[PDB]
Amino acid sequence: VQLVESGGGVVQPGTSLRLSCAASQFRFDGYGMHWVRQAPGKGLEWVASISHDGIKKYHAEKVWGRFTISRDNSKNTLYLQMNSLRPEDTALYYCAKDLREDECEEWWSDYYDFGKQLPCAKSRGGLVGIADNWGQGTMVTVSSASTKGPSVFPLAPSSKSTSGGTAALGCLVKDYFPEPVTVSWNSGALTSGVHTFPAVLQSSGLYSLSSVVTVPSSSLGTQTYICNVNHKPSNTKVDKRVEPK
Amino acid sequence: QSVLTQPPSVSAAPGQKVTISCSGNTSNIGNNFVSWYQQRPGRAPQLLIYETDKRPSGIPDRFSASKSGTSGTLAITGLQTGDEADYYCATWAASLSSARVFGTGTKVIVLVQPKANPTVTLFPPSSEELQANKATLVCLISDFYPGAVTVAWKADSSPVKAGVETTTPSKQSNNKYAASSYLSLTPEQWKSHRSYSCQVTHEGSTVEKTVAPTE
Ligand SMILES: *[C@@H]1O[C@H](CO)[C@@H](O[C@@H]2O[C@H](CO)[C@@H](O[C@@H]3O[C@H](CO)[C@@H](O)[C@H](O)[C@@H]3O)[C@H](O)[C@H]2NC(C)=O)[C@H](O)[C@H]1NC(C)=O
Repeated sequence: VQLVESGGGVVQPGTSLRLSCAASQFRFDGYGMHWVRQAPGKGLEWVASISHDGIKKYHAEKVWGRFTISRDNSKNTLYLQMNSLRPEDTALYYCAKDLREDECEEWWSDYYDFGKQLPCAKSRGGLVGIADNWGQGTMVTVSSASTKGPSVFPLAPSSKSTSGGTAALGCLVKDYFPEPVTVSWNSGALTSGVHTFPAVLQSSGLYSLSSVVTVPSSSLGTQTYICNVNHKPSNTKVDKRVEPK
Repeated sequence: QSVLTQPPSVSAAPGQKVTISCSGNTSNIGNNFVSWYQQRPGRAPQLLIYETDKRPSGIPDRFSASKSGTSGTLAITGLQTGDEADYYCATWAASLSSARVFGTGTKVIVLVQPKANPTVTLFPPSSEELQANKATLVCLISDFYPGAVTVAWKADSSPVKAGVETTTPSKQSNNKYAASSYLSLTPEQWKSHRSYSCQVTHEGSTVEKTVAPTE
């Protein structure tokens, strides 16, 4: 069994987009199908379901009136029409096969050539809501964003980021698109005690990450600390001074 | 827009047993079959259990499940490192939208290293960001094992739901884990409270950091 989703991409709020899913290696028109989505780092969520024949349709409350599932059994294709897209529709969209076949219960055969079965006379089986095969999914990112280099804000060392002895300071790399950025300190001369965290995709559809470094609190008056931020998609390189308080 | 509640994480040593609960309501689990899905890191889900206790052909008898009243339970015995994954329960019925739901998901961790307690660092909004009419609190969590934390935010002593964005834990170079949580506030919200706190729970122990507009 093989399911291959397509149609995803970056799209602005309020627009429309149609996802597709192509089925292979099973009898597509004998099985119901599902769409399931997963926002980045979050849980699975039902989106829509459709009977093997395309007649019965079911949609999740969050998408009522905006999304419509459909299928074309002459093309082994499942569709999801997504209108009036919202930032909270950002997610990986999975296509999934339903378990229960519209299984033939009575069929005749070519009398002499009885390896050839004739069109099914009677069948039964509808949607049971068990997703037995899943595609790898297609990503849909809803955001107003165009290629954008980051804003950088200092995370200043204070009495509340000191324990000792040691002080913590950092920079907040805010509102860039797309991934990735790289961060260094003092043009690469400071590497001990540095930690750069993976980004979060914000509901605004822009990324943010932070980088923090632990240093002697005695040094805060003598040593300059500068965080260097590279964003290749926008060809920007920025340096930000981080000083107390 | 209902949910089946699951524990955020469970863990055990190799060869041991874990259970994962799935708590719902009469409308979903109470009247319907429960199914379970396994999702390995970076992969698509795979069906584990259907019709409450039935295994598809490839699934070993180390996995079993049941239900009682409005709650379902998955059990994994002889736990092995390959079982590390997120596990989701689910119900689906044609009758009502509220019977079509997935659980919140449970990460199963197989413990192959000693526990390590997180370092937590909390930063307030910078003056520069506030001059731009925005405010972000930054809670950074590093050097912990196993790789699961929950983060809660408080304004004074009141829980804050809106504005929180938290990353999934990611393995560091030393094979421990890191994560971060961001609370987006307006300047007014930041300045109008006596303090904000980030509360990090790791293996049932909660540690807390606090920052205040008046430094
Ligand atoms: C399981 O589902 C049932 C309903 O399917 C839930 O029971 C009902 O919960 C709602 C809240 O979403 C209650 O409605 C509220 O009632 C109060 C009191 O009259 C009213 O002030 C609100 O305007 C709102 O309408 C409802 O009373 C309550 N009971 C029934 C019989 O529907 C239940 O909370 C769910 N969870 C469980 C049982 O754990």
